[PDB]
Amino acid sequence: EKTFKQRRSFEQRVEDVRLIREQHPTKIPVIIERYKGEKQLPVLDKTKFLVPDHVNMSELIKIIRRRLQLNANQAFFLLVNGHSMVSVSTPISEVYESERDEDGFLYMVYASQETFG
Repeated sequence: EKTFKQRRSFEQRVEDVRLIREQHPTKIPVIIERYKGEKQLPVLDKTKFLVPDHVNMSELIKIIRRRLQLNANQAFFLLVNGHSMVSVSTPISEVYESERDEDGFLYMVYASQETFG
């Protein structure tokens, strides 16, 4: 029930990224959490993801859909910073440039619907 930010101080998160970027300069560190209102999707067993920087959002989606092993008809969306729908053909490197957090991580929430209210 604690989020990644609630479990790891700023200082620790800065450090995770500073280091993982030194060691994997073409990989994007991503935090992927289940939406606090979500009812349909299973929980991932990890939170911190390292994604090659040339993968499109569409490809990350298809990967996480296989990590969650989903029926083809199950809806699945990634909402960058909990709220933004970025184009599925955006390379994850460009999403990282535009939407990274102050700690160096790129944050996303997954949910089974697209529009609330």
